[PDB]
Amino acid sequence: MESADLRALAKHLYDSYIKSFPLTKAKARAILTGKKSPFVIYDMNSLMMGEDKIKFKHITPKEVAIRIFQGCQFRSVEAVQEITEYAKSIPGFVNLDLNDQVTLLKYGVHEIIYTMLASLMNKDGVLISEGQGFMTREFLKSLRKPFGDFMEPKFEFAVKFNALELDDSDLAIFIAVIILSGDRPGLLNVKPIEDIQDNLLQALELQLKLNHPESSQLFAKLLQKMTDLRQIVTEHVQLLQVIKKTETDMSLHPLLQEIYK
Amino acid sequence: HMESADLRALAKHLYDSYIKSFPLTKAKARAILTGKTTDKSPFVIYDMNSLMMGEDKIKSKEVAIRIFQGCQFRSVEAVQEITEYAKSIPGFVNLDLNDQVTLLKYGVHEIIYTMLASLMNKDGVLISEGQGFMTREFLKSLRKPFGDFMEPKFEFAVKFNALELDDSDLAIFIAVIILSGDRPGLLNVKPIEDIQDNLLQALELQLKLNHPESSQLFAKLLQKMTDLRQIVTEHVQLLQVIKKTETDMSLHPLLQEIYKD
Ligand SMILES: O=C(O)c1ccc(-c2nn(C(=O)c3c(Cl)cccc3C(F)(F)F)c3c(Cl)cccc23)c(OCc2ccccc2)c1
Repeated sequence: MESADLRALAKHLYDSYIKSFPLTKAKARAILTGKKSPFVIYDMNSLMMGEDKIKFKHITPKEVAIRIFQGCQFRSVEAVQEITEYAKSIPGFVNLDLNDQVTLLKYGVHEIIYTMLASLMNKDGVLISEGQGFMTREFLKSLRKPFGDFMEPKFEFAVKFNALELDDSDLAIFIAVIILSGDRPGLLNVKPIEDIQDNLLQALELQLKLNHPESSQLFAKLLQKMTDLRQIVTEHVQLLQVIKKTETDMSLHPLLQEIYK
Repeated sequence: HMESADLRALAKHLYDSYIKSFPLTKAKARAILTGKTTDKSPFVIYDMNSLMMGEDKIKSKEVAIRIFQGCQFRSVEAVQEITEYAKSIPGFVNLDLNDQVTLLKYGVHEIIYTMLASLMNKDGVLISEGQGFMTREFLKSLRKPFGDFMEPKFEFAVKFNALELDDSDLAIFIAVIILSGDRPGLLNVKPIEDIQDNLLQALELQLKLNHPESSQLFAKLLQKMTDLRQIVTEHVQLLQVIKKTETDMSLHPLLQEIYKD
């Protein structure tokens, strides 16, 4: 493609990413740096006041560590719908075979959730409830049994990912590249998927050169992070399996379990 | 950032050392696999008896063990060749000694799988410096856990080989793998990443010049570094099962130290 068309595609994706995701990285950073303060959850008593005052919707029908864990599952289900609507704006995506559309979303949403979660994280905690709350890393890491070790890998990835200093216009193309992965299992027609991904990679490459001209081989370094994502997603799955087979206090209402499947 | 002419100089340096360090290149393997040559034809091992005849021609334990022990023997040789190659990568021997060890520990296996693909097609793999060829089917029919040992290698190779890299491409790709700054336990990540930036620039220009019609081959090749990380993980878990089941079987010290942690 011609440079001018790559810029058009980049601009198209940025506008749609703004409409699909309510809390952007730009806004989240304004909150985290200190540049209406968020309510801070740093221990058991401040958690209690937070749901009493802000009323986090990932709450009400239990042990605290379980309630927090399920809260992360609730938000993840919300995010899937936001990612799904974004994918529809990627040129060519809705023209793919319907089963392949479903397959790309199924295997891609986990990598995108971790990616975008880094936008809401710093080394000390994570924004919640569209940025109205902030949950400290320490409070999370101090949850009992396997739950303490659940959130820490996310922070460790986020600290390293954020060192790249990407902005929302970079991330919108990066997220698109992840969705159009031609190596997802069960794809019926790989060729148009890889054809779209080639366009997106060209647009990401030019975007990074123009937006970060002093950041040598940022393109390559960002592609290398797709290894960190694939690796952390697999660990996540293994962590769930261990919770499912050991924690008898996890059962929800059957309808809820279905929503959260 | 480097000038184009210096990047070409580095590509030629690395290709030259790759030829000096690895006796069986992809170019040689392909000439043997393609055929049409009476002087380079391999003896083919496809079952028990042809294996028995093979030892008389190419030149008391169970078959699956003898084959398995054969692969670890060749792996130790490959580690040796890979170590000699790394010493030629500009800047590598100037790094902190512990980091030199660390880069090799985590990198040798990803490189072994990469170069093993050169010796592979969908039906089998060259052995004994290309004098032999062992079919995929024969490997997959080996008993116990050994049958499933090589098939993941074959599955990766078929996709990696579709990229159609030649030895001059692979020489830079292998160098990029070795100089990974995200290896666990590295003491000085920054000097490793400066070297890799140079290597990534050299790979980018090499791929553009040697494959001008292969759009985004650079990006596609980097995404393959993801398939490598996952295949190493499977391998390590397969070994562990064998260590705890075949208590009379032993690894080479070099291999033992690599897999520790
Ligand atoms: O607003 C967002 O964009 C947002 C996106 C992701 C999470 C979040 N997901 N998450 C997972 O575990 C996870 C992941 Cl990464 C990928 C796939 C699936 C899951 C699943 F289902 F297991 F939940 C997290 C962990 Cl472990 C620690 C911190 C955050 C997360 C998020 O949390 C906000 C939050 C809400 C309530 C209480 C505390 C924090 C917000």
